[PDB]
Amino acid sequence: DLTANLMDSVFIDSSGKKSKDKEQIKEKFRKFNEGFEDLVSKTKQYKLSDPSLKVTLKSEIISLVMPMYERFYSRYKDSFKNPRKHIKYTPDELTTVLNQLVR
Amino acid sequence: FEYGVTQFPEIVTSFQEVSIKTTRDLLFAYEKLPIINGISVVSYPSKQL
Repeated sequence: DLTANLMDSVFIDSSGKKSKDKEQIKEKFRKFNEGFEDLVSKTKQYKLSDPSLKVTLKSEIISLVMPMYERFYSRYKDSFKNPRKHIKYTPDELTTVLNQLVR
Repeated sequence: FEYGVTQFPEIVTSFQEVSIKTTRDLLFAYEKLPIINGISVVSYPSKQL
């Protein structure tokens, strides 16, 4: 769902200009962070027992998320002098979050 | 109208300090995980601002 309406949020505003609709910047990127930390939050409820399930769900959801944020992060990282105040994560640090989502 | 480069140096060494204090005021955005145990507010201290 997160990846779904993330790249759908790319799709619906794929029509016009660069995001002078900065509600689209903080729409896609803020609500992406919202649902991302919702998913990390409810990931904490469950603690796995098979190590190969840890590898499995780990690399599955990594392969689900990443290239969207690669082409999309890297597509839209050119909007402010501090995108920091609108966009939060690298793929480096988000990758690290996923890699310590799986303790 | 030119030049006297002590203009230009002090034109820098505050702009960078603006960037660092930008990275202490706006420091508390990027952490940012659940619970949320969000132990610092991203736009916090209006008094101290």
